[PDB]
Amino acid sequence: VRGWVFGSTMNNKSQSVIIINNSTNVVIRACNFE
Amino acid sequence: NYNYKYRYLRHGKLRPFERDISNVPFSPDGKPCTPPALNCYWPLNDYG
Repeated sequence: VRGWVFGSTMNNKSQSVIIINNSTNVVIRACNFE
Repeated sequence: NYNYKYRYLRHGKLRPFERDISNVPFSPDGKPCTPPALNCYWPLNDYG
């Protein structure tokens, strides 16, 4: 288990930092929604 | 040329380098409006 969700006021209302490792190659995005 | 707007309504001050983006109409006590309801503005204005 390695997944990380951060933000405020979910479901298409504000940005969100997400941290998910992709085979020891850590993918980190900061704009996704729901 | 009114392509440049500003936000002027928020519950509370900002933190340093806090970034506010979301566009929801305002009411001073929670309670989400729907314009043209009374005392429910838009959270943006133009420069002039």
